Amino acid sequence: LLLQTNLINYVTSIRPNIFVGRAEGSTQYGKWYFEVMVDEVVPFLTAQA
Amino acid sequence: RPVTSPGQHLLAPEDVVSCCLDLSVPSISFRINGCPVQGVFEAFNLDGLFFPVVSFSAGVKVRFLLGGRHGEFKFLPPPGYAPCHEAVLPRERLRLEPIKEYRREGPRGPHLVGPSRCLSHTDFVPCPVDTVQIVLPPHLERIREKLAENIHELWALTRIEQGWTYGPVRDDNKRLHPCLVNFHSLPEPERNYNLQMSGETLKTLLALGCHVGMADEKAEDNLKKTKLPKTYMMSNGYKPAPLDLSHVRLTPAQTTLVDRLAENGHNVWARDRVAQGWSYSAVQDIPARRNPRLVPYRLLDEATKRSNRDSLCQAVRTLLGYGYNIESRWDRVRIFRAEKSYTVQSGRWYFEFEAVTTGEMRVGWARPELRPDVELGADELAYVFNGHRGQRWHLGSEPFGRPWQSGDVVGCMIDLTENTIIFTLNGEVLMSDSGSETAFREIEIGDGFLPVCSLGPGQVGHLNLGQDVSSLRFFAICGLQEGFEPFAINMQRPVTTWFSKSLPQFEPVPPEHPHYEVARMDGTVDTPPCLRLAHRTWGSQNSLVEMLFLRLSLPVQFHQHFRCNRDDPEIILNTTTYYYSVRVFAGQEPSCVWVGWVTPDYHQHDMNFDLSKVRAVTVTMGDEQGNVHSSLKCSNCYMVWGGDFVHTDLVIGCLVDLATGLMTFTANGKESNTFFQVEPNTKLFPAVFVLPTHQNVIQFELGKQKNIMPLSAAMFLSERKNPAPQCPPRLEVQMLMPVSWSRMPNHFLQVETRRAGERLGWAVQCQDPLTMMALHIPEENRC
Amino acid sequence: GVEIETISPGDGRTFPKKGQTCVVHYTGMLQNGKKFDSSRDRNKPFKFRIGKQEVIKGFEEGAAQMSLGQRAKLTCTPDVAYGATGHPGVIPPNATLIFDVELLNLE
Repeated sequence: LLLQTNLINYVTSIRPNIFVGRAEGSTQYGKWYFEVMVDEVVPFLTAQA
Repeated sequence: RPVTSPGQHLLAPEDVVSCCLDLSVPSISFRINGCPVQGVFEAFNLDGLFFPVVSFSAGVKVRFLLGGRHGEFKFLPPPGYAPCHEAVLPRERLRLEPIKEYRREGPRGPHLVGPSRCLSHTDFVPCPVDTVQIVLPPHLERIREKLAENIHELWALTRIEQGWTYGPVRDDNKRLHPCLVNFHSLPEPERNYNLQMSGETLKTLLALGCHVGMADEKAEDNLKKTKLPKTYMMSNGYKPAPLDLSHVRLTPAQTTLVDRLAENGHNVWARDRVAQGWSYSAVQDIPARRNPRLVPYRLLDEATKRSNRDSLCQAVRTLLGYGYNIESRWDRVRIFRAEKSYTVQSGRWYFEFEAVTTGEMRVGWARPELRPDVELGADELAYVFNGHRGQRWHLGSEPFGRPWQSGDVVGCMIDLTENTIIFTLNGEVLMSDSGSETAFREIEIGDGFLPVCSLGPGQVGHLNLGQDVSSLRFFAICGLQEGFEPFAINMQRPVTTWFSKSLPQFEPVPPEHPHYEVARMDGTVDTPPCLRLAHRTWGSQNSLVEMLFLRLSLPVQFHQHFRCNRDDPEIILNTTTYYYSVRVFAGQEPSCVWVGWVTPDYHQHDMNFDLSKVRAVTVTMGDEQGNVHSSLKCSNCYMVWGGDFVHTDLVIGCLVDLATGLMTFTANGKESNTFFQVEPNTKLFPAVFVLPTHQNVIQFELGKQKNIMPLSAAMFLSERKNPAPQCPPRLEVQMLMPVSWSRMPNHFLQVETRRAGERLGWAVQCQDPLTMMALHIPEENRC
Repeated sequence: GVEIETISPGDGRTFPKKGQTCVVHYTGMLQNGKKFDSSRDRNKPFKFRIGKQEVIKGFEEGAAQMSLGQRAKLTCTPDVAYGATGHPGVIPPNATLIFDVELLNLE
């Protein structure tokens, strides 16, 4: 019933400018591949993971 | 959903994640450090374009590896898969950007940004006018021949300028070509191909609607040929002699005709290659049937568009030389306004707005009750100036001032003692047509006024409320001596701003809605409580007819753990099945009614809604070598179509068993074939999607069946063992509203994006933490 | 009983022995997702010694199986987490609990 309060972290998303899709008669390819390498992550910068 | 991988652990430094996207059968697969992860998404929608994305909080440092000249892949891609760097469009350069940002940093401060135009999956399909229709005009056959002859002369000239000479067998290295001969001396099949191509230029002109006909019968015998020097002579005696068309000038309609003839020709060639099986790619690969220019003409490089365009221009000029004459709706405007606590009811105030772009932007003053879904100035709640074309907007549009240019600053001044609003442009006071120095007069004080601005798609603007008096560029020039003060003078913190967020939300139906009325019917001896919806303006002029998304205010929550005419008291006291029904009145088309449940995360609001648009996805788990052991299906809308059950009311009933997660439906007492299965912790809201076609539309019936409890027993704890139906006031009908006001955060995360190198790829970095205190509403599961 | 789901691997050689004082950081949440306790908000590691019934049974059963530096999820059933009575005002009856536990130090 009562409203709940808590502290949360901000989250942001980043994307490259590459767009692929499928459609009838489209010229786009169907299979794509990419990799992401993680270099440094702090497990607990704040109280939240 | 937990997944099993060799050496499960959270993402740690030196980890490489490989993502594969296959569209032939919709699937997304992952690999971590070379080991496959036993879990795949499949059977998802294909209504848009897919892009890679990483979401992160503060304290991260990641690198994108895209292959090729960019981040080299650490592991070989699976066979048949192509690197993502090959998908870059010819007109665009690879870069890293945020997603639908409404704010960015600039030199002198924050810049507000409007909606961004995005491509669609249909933009990559070629659509030529090419139809089965054939012209074959007998009156254009002569000119077909003469056109082909001149096109050949021009082609040969272009080759010979580039060092080509005659030889009987083509040799690209020595630049020998057998077609450097008189047109009439070409092999018959080559002559015929040239004639076919000339004819198809003519037929495409006609398909584009051009009128092509002889106008000057003297023109042909007045034509002269270009006389080239002997250095253009081939060893076989052939020297090209194209027509001298220097006197020919395309009219505007003809220029347009050339621009149209080339785009269509390119699209027809593109679709022919697609039918032949080729596909678009930066890295040209003949054995792989990949071509860099295999794309529609809208998205092509200017160098080739201009090249192919010139051959068609010369074709049209040849004809002339021979004497022929040839003759969503809501995510568009983004409104920014100050907070209501800054309302001013007296004094003289000033602020500036700089137009980085020159598109659709409006700026002015608005009342606190401004509606987010109405364009500024369409009502009496705003006095705005539209700068794309000098106009003033208040309960309509009227000419005022002149259009602005890039970098122009508009100074908005309001005087509450004289009840006037003055707009200035670059320090010069704008002038009306009648000589009135004031845009608006006799404005009522009322609640007060607030600065407001609206931006169209792709528009950028800087709003300066004058917190720093030195930052103003024309305040001293015009405004200082008249007694005007900056709107935010003597203020410790920047003014908080609210923006119109286009995220659909469910809100209660207003009691005074002009079109929709909800009546609460009490339960009689033979009828249960009902909530009937009626259209109060059907049939009359100005009636509004559109898709209506309704839901009940309270959800039903499934149990945490699943098991392995007179009611029976023990069965009714031990049952976990609940029932509710919807009565569609006679006259309303069953084909326009959908009845079922929605999860709390439904924000679609589609004006052409169908059951095929419902989001769906299957999560499949397996062992190290397959052996599918779990295949769950996820969706946000579980409904049935009223058109599958076709002068009498239709009462569709819904049954949910909270102890098993099973949902079933009944049509007029007959069991339907459709059923659904849900997870233990699922919350479901009773929802109806309807297109009204009559005064009486629907009626929620909160009744019960034999040995089945009503909804109030599941919605209310105190009524868990009460079989008597109830309709407490808290239970009400909510409708889906498209737009709502949202508060802009005071601070934003600092993200650093840069190209770390050719082999290292593109690096993303974020360090500074930020935290906000979130208020969570339990029943709606949102904060 | 208690189920252990590892989230970050530990040393895997040094286990808690009888008499040692373990110092951990934990976050305790309900099964419905609602958070009810977290030592990180107080910015103070929680200290306890093994085998002296100083904490609920499931918590020490989970921590006994964890190695130095390991991060793991502990699931505790109602029959061991406060039983039928629960905790007045904080934990309702028959609540299955979830703990995010990291073993920071021993002695």
